[PDB]
Amino acid sequence: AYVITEPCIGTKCASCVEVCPVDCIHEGEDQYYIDPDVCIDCGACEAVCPVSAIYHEDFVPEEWKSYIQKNRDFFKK
Ligand code: SF4
Ligand code: SF4
Repeated sequence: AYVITEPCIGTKCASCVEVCPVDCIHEGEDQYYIDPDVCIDCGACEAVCPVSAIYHEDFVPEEWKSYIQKNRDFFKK
């Protein structure tokens, strides 16, 4: 699954929204949060993010693997 990280934070972004096949893009008020566990491993949202920052959970660096955990955790609650 593909997940947001850090160069995405920025008080009410709107791009990775009405594109996701399975509507698994959720706000953490400031920024969107992808449920990796609902995301069907596509590549649309990244291509849409006008920064290029959404990477595979595996690919996101260990420093930022914290966000993969957070993204997981958000909805596993
Ligand atoms: S488009 Fe990019 S910057 Fe915006 S919320 Fe999504 S991932 Fe974050
Ligand atoms: S990669 Fe696709 S399925 Fe996954 S969150 Fe992004 S748009 Fe949705």
